Amino acid sequence: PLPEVQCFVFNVEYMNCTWQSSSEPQPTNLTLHYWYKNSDNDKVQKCSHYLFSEEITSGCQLQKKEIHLYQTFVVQLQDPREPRRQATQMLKLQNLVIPWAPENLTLHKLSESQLELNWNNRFLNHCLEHLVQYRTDWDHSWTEQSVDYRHKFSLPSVDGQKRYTFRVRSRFNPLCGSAQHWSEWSHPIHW
Amino acid sequence: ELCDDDPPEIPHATFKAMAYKEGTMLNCECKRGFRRIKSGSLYMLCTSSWDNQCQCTSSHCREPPPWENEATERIYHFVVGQMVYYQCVQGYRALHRGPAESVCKMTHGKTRWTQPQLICTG
Amino acid sequence: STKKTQLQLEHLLLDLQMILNGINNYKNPKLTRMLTFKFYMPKKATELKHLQCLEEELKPLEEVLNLAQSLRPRDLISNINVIVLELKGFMCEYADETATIVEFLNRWITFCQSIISTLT
Amino acid sequence: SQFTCFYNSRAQISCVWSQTSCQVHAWPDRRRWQQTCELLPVSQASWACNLILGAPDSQKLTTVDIVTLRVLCREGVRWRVMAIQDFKPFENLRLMAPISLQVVHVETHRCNISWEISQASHYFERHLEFEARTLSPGHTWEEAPLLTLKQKQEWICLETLTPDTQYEFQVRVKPLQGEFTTWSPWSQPLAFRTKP
Ligand SMILES: *[C@@H]1O[C@H](CO)[C@@H](O[C@@H]2O[C@H](CO)[C@@H](O)[C@H](O)[C@H]2NC(C)=O)[C@H](O)[C@H]1NC(C)=O
Ligand SMILES: *[C@@H]1O[C@H](CO)[C@@H](O[C@@H]2O[C@H](CO)[C@@H](O)[C@H](O)[C@H]2NC(C)=O)[C@H](O)[C@H]1NC(C)=O
Ligand SMILES: *[C@@H]1O[C@H](CO)[C@@H](O)[C@H](O)[C@H]1NC(C)=O
Ligand SMILES: *[C@@H]1O[C@H](CO)[C@@H](O)[C@H](O)[C@H]1NC(C)=O
Repeated sequence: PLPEVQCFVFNVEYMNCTWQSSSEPQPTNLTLHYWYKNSDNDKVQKCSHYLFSEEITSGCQLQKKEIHLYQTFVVQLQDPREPRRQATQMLKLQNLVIPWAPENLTLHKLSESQLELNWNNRFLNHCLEHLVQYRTDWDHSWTEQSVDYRHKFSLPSVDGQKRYTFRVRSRFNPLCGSAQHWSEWSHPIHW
Repeated sequence: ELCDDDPPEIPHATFKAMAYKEGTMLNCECKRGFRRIKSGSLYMLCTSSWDNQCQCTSSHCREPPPWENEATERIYHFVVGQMVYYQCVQGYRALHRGPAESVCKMTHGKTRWTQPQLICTG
Repeated sequence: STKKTQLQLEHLLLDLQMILNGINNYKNPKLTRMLTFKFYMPKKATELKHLQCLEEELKPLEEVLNLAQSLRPRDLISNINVIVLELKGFMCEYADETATIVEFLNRWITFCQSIISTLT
Repeated sequence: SQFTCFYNSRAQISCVWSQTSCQVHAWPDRRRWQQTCELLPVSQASWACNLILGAPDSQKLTTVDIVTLRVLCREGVRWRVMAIQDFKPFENLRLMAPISLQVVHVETHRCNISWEISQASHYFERHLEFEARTLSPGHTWEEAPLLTLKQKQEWICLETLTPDTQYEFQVRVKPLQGEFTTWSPWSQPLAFRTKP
């Protein structure tokens, strides 16, 4: 029962494919092979850049040029001692892109009681949607708001007497991929 | 008019229907080296006659006419009330204890096929 | 312009994602019978003209759709038709391997997302 | 003199004509159907018309559709073409006013109100904007500040309210798409009162 491989594409800049191997007797260097099923260059590729945990294979890192979103990515884990103990997963890499967190969070008034939250993301943009969370020093929880490729957020009624905290995260969905996983949270900012 | 699963498999026997109830669907499957035509129908629907027509190219209702190229096994979707006759394949002796058919029935929202009371031995 | 094309592609994407969401879920007990129908798949789909492959499967798509007893196939398919035709502008080659609707819808979604992402 | 129409994003084109029987005829360039409506008098020299393309929430047009829109008046035996337009429906959007306004939660100094958008196409996804306004007892609707929501947000929390006070609230919506797209009508005012 081979370990599951999880692959993430980090800001479409590179990709970590990892697995925890420790769930087996005898310390084992499992190997990774991959291929792009049903396209040009569909040859079986060897890892070429192994990641290690406790001197045992734990992952693979693929460089930008090894990444083809939109093309079916097949990963194979292999027992080096027994060929028949192999497991393969078919992955859609555009569903596995993770953006770097939103940056340059600014607040700006268009009225004495209306503010606008703005921010930046490294590379993608039309390919990103956002989640805005805010709360006041008086709230027991975050208010959240889904935001499209306008990486803006309007707050039309704000209380000067209260202190606000805002944070934003981003996601590669739904226009250029269907990622389920969010970037990490931005640095929070306060009003 | 739903009928969830398909009729049970009896060892060394096959089943056929003589007459198909309205709501039955016959798939448009093709033989090896053949695919259903572009923009073709995925099935034929009994309404009585069949509302579509299956066709292949190189890569109550009656039993529909055999179209040019076909998968050997016809894939059907039956509906509640469909009776299905079982028989031991050529060379096999039939032992009967009760009905040799399966009928699609409908409980409290859950369809089922009755058990054909038939054993096949060589 | 690119922005017109990008918008058309998003709208096509949304129509397809609507169908996928509508069929691929609990509270659709038709799903497993729908999964048995064979859809035909583009050998290559990297550019707008490859949308010919989609167009030719719209008819069987509507049929699989019509099997839901809940979504509004006739309009929906007529809308996808007209957008596809605007976008596509050939001789479509299909893969040997057939697909379920789910695989078929996801292929076409991937196609759209693939072009949209380059468009800006 | 003027012939102006708006698509509500679903199955309605609303037309206004200013220059006895007259009609608007709609000819989609790529569909096997057509529609008309009897123009009826509004202003002294204004006529209005609604083209019902299908059921309320049905998606009867698309962003690639072009509809040829003709105004026809009787003139004896036949019909006379009075006006023409090549109407790109997604370039001329105007939505129904938001509906189902209600108080989610009222305090003494706060209120959360939600709404629903009516016959708005799934094509817009989140690419919408809203504007809201509050009628307070001292002031008129005209004097009420515009509250900008540059996102799809179907609620607002009004802060800095005064206890034991009667307010009214209104909201309107706009798709981001389209060159001649305009704000929807304001919703029916929702009257509410802050707690004592
Ligand atoms: C991708 O894989 C790399 C390499 O395994 C990870 O980088 C490591 O980061 C942690 C945090 O201290 C440590 O194990 C090492 O500092 C790094 N490994 C090195 C330098 O070989 C990285 O965390 C993974 N994820 C991302 C987001 O890049
Ligand atoms: C005002 O009320 C609305 C509607 O009840 C709240 O919005 C919902 O909040 C939950 C949890 O945050 C979300 O999962 C829903 O998606 C929201 N609904 C909609 C349509 O947006 C909203 O949070 C309330 N506002 C405040 C500040 O309390
Ligand atoms: C795993 O591979 C490393 C580096 O190639 C090697 O030094 C280590 O001993 C291996 N572990 C095994 C096979 O147990
Ligand atoms: C951060 O955003 C603000 C507001 O849009 C902008 O004026 C400023 O230049 C940005 N800072 C940088 C350079 O990242």
